[PDB]
Amino acid sequence: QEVDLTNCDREPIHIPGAIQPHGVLLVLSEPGLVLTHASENAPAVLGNSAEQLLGAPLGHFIEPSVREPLEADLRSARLKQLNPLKVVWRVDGVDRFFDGIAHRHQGRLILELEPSSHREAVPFLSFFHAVRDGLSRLRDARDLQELCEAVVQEVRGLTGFDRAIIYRFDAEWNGSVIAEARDARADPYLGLHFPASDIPRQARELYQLNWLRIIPTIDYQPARVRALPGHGEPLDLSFSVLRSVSPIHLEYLHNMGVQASMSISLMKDGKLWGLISCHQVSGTRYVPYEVRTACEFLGEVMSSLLAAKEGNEDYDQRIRAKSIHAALLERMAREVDFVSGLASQESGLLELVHAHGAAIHFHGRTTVLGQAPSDEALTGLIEWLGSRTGEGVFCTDRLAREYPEAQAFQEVAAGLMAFSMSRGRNNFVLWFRPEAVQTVNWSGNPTKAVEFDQGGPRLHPRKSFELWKETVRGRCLPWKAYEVEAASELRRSIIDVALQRSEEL
Amino acid sequence: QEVDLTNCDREPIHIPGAIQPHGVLLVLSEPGLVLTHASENAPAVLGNSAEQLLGAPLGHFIEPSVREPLEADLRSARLKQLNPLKVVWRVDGVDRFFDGIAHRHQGRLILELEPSSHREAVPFLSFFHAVRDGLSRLRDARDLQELCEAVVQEVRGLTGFDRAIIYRFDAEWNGSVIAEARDARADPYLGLHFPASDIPRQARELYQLNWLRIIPTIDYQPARVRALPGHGEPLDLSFSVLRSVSPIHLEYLHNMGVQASMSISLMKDGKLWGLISCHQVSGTRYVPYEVRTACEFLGEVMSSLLAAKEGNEDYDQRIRAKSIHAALLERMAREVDFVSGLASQESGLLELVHAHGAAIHFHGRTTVLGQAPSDEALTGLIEWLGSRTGEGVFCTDRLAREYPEAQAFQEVAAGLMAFSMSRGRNNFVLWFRPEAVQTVNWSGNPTKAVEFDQGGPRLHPRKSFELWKETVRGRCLPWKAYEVEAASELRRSIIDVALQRSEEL
Ligand SMILES: */C=C/C1=C(C)C(=O)N/C1=C\c1[nH]c(Cc2[nH]c(/C=C3\NC(=O)C(C=C)=C3C)c(C)c2CCC(=O)O)c(CCC(=O)O)c1C
Ligand SMILES: */C=C/C1=C(C)C(=O)N/C1=C\c1[nH]c(Cc2[nH]c(/C=C3\NC(=O)C(C=C)=C3C)c(C)c2CCC(=O)O)c(CCC(=O)O)c1C
Repeated sequence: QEVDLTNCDREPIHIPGAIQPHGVLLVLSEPGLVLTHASENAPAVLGNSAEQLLGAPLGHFIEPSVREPLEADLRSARLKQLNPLKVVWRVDGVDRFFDGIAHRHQGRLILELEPSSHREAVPFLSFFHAVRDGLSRLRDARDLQELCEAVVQEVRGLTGFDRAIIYRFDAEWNGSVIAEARDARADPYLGLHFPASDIPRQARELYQLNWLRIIPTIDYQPARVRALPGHGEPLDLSFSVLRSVSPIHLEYLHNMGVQASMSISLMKDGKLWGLISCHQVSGTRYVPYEVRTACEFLGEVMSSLLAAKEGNEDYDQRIRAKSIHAALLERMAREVDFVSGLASQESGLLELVHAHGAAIHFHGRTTVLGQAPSDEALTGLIEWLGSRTGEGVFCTDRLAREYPEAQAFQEVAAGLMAFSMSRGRNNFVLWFRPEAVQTVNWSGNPTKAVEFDQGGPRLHPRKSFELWKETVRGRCLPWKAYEVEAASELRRSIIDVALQRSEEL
Repeated sequence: QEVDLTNCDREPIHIPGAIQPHGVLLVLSEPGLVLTHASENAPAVLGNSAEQLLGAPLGHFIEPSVREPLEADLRSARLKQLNPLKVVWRVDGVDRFFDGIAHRHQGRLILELEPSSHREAVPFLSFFHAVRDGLSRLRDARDLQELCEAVVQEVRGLTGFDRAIIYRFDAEWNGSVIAEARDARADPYLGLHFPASDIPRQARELYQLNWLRIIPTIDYQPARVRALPGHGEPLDLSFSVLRSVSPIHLEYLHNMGVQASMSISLMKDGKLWGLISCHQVSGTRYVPYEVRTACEFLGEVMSSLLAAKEGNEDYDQRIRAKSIHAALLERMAREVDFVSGLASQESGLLELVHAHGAAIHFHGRTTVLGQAPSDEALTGLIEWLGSRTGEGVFCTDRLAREYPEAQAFQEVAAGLMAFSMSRGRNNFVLWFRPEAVQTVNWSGNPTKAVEFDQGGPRLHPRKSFELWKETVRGRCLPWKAYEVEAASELRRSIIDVALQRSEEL
């Protein structure tokens, strides 16, 4: 299987067929630039019913002097750079001014107008210091905490959001507010863990594609998108600025007491690393696209810089383990029975991967070594490995997640790292580890992270986001990066001296 | 001792006591205030002569509303996130505006003032957009050829230089132009190679620490950094931006017919990996600090991607290899004599590293697969001890370097990929490659450059930079690092079946 979706992961956030009403979404034909769809809030904002617009060339509605550069651009395929377009819409004799945001996706050409007349507006002065200084600050960050610390201060500053945090995912996609800047109005979340389920899978993948979103108000009545016939196929809105969002997330922000929000994907290695996340606790926030893409730009600068600073590292040990490996290989090098010459090095063996126990099943015939008793349970643990995969270095910090019968044992208070000495898969090498107790602070009860309706099958978000002390058990400490290099390394040398043994008949 | 300094690794280019004069170098006491050094070209740039300037405190000549934030700024511990400084100079009744570039080095505070051109909204918005878009273009580079191409186009875009190239060092600290964007009317340096003696060691070392230098004109007059008595210790000007470059280099640049110069260090692994080099072939090039460090920032991001994008090189042959190797992994199952399992798909085994000969020496008996040396291949097969495998893959394109008897057969094997199968080192796979004649475009006879004055004991650069072919004998076509990879992978996979086979009989 492997994944293994829950109820939340089954929603299609991408094709709601409705948008946020504060500005208009059109799709143009190519090469006609003819309005094929138009969202029904068109009069409200533009001056025309959808009726009037469906099936006209676009140049009909544009003030004749700015017709040329706009067409010339829309037809460019260098588009995402050209944004934001200047659009002037002329009803009767009156001119309205919008920012055009255009993109092509799944064969359509979408254009979204946001009013740039009646504005929030950002004094260029501090727009200038944010992207000019901001860049310099980030680049001068000494460690991972200073980078985070700078990016939330700069973004907040440029946007005047009440709260703006850094949320960092973990290996199961649980969250964690590892940096924060705010105005004493908002309750500090620095520290709180959130469940994986707050940002479900169909979201998280969308967000790896579209690195920026903004909800200026949770209170709107979505605008349906009209078409003219032939195109009742639900239009794909993955890259719409104005796409309407899942209403249980509107309800979630409502249970969180935030009135507008905005976030930005952080990427390390083209998988979602974290989020910059911004809340207005009270009052809508209509942030102009320029200031959006300025903030978006500052996440891309952090993203492109995480690998440097989060490489504050630990390259020692690594040199230590590289030197424990040198000794062990030497022992086996020299006994004619290396299994018995490996476990004769209980220290170097235990200390290669930082384990508190270890085991060697070889031609029979278990020999245990450190502090991990099992024995009558170790037999279950072994043959369990041989069955369906366990090749190469298995590795888990919660052996009840895979082998649910380890909860019965010491648990990952004997945590596993293992592999087979050969491909025939009959001789293994194990590794066990104590428990990491660790009381963890949640935002609300995790186990009631989803509440249900009447009477109804319908999912609502939780109500309390108050702190909630959980003590997590089975999980041990993580198997760090190098610790799993030195397993395959030791695997590769167990194979060499074994190969040289038999070459010696 | 490693390096090994010819005649140029002496001249202390870091204490010339003179500056490129288009700006003013200052040295301020601390706590704040009061100047002890002043470049003599003070009055050209700034009104006042360096004798009115010497001894007085800075804020005396600064417009008053500007004077507190500035001395609050020149104290801050970390001024690198501050540059450029808003310095407003009030000579007579007029204000003149300068970029201030601040830095502390060897207990001394330096302030160099370039002239500033006042930042306006519309042109900044385009500058921001271009750093923002050139940045993603680096991120999205598939391979190193792409990553480089991006860099020089973007740097050029932002700067208006005639040429930007990417200059890569080899093992001897020689050079080669490996990517190039340029206005076409100026001569094309792509492909060229330059002797290790245009950038002597103390210059490479200096650029290892300071990553950006700009010579906006090569014909200029070095304003001397004058001072106050008691403060005559030579001025450590390494982290200066005005620091007058060493004179022989300026002859290098006139003689190269280049009028303005800019360069940026790239780092891979803390060693100096290459540069991004920039040239104005007719005209000057004064590039404001902001635009300047925004290219250095692209230089950081470039270096931080060297290793990833390069591993993705040949991302079509890698597939092939993976596929041929898949093929050999299994034809070594149908036959219990896995050796002939390789020798059947010898058309394979040879295309796996694009070798035209091979040799398998297994249990004392050897078999030969392509054009190979005489059956006294018992040569290299015995020849090795230090390096030699140990394990794993050994690899050359000058076998008659390490193992001189190969001069005999260097027309059927002047290169050699070989590894040893067992820790015993009785078993080897060997791959051969013939001598390839190979022609190497230098930039005018590289045996020169090491040139003297009259000859008086002064140093002088070359004179003709014209395409000087070298013809490199005794070598084979270089081994692609994905070929060594394929050979490494193959070796470990032969070991797994040499184990599995013996173990199970
Ligand atoms: C059954 C599913 C859901 C439950 C239960 C729930 O509580 N939310 C569910 C679905 C859901 N969430 C989102 C989008 C989303 N979620 C978050 C979560 C957080 N915001 C924060 O500030 C913090 C902690 C500091 C967390 C953990 C965010 C940021 C987002 C992005 C939207 C935004 O920034 O406003 C979706 C997708 C909505 C969409 O249309 O894209 C869904 C279905
Ligand atoms: C006797 C020593 C020298 C000889 C001979 C010579 O030719 N130069 C010598 C000394 C020297 N050079 C530099 C600075 C420098 N040199 C280069 C070389 C190149 N620029 C190019 O475009 C290419 C190829 C196309 C080459 C090979 C560079 C790039 C630099 C860096 C400065 C810059 O780019 O403008 C120094 C140090 C000068 C200083 O004062 O900082 C010295 C001592």
